[PDB]
Amino acid sequence: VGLQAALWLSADRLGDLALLLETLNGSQSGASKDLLLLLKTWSPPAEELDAPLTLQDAQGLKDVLLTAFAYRQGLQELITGNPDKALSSLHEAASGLCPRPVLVQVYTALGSCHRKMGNPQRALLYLVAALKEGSAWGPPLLEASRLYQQLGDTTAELES
Amino acid sequence: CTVLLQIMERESGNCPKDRYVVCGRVFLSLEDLSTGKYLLTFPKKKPIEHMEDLFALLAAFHKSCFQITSPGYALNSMKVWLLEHMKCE
Repeated sequence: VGLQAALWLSADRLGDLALLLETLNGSQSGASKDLLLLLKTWSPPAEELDAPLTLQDAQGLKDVLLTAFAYRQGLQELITGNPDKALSSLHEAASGLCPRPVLVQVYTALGSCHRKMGNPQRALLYLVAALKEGSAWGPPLLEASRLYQQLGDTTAELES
Repeated sequence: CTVLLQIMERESGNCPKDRYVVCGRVFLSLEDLSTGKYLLTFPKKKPIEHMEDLFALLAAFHKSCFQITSPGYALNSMKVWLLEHMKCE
């Protein structure tokens, strides 16, 4: 199911994904059209006792699902212009498995959220954090250039 | 037994202030312990509600401190290991 849902999340079939996981849990959870509630509600059934080996296991997949889905929900809501729904899902990225390149991108994403809300000093927090933890400091310096443009700090913008 | 708390300052190299105090006296017997009353006997005394009994287990036990660094992840799995795998109150 984990693997099926990984295919449908790479190929943008989020309605059928929901339907599958609704069927998996009690279908009483039918109105819960949020995925990021169903994916948490979805319980892998065993500790995976002495069976054949595996390169991965139900939880080790579910924990990648929650973070990838929440990250994607966040970026869609940002570009679509709801940087009020974004912050919930972009903190749900960091509260669970988050390889550090996933966290750098979550932080640039929150810099964007706050700049669009009109809180440039909070955006600066998350972009400094992304600079520190990242070996990839393109997307933060770009967010900074856009921030100094928004304020007027043109010398700082051109330096960024 | 009687109980003697001794205190020595470290900053003053005169050894000036070697105060003490007698903090009291413990009576103990077999007629006490035969009626429980001071023991910790596990699982019956699960619900920990006299904090002396917590402080006794944080005394008696072999303590060991570990640093955990996850250097290419974030580390949140702990609370789950604690609450779900280890089934912590």
